[PDB]
Amino acid sequence: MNIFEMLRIDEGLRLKIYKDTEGYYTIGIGHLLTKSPSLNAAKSELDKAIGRNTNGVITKDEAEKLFNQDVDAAVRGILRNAKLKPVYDSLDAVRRAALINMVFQMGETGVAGFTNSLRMLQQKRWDEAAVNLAKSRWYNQTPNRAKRVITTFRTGTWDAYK
Ligand SMILES: [Cl-]
Ligand SMILES: [Cl-]
Ligand SMILES: [Kr]
Repeated sequence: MNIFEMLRIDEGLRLKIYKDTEGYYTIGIGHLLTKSPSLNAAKSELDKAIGRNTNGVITKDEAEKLFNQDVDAAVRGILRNAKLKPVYDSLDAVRRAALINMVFQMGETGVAGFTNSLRMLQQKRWDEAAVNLAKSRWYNQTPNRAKRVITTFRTGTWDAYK
């Protein structure tokens, strides 16, 4: 298991524009296209991201490409954020993947806001962090996925994913 396979399980793969859990237009492996209610706008952002007239549909390879770029960007976002980097550098490999997953889902900003959890993770107070992390909109809106990431931080193993 690794970050890619982990996110591929949590996000799935769809080759046609779809709406995510929040109703936003997305494609591929969780690649958000736009928060706008306009499908044309979505189609527009898609063609711009792929570089061709896709008509709302992409291939597997193109989806994989976007995903790679999105994972890369997520890590880079973490390393560039002053609230995040320190946590990330303090963690072991498995838990780092958990933090990247959260960022990929909710953005750097969103994650940087879990101040209290962040501190518990940094202190290696696993059970405590897990409990504070569950007290969130994130957990109540996508509880199965959230439980998987939370168990990951709690245990430091990939058991939630096997
Ligand atoms: Cl893009
Ligand atoms: Cl879920
Ligand atoms: Kr967090």
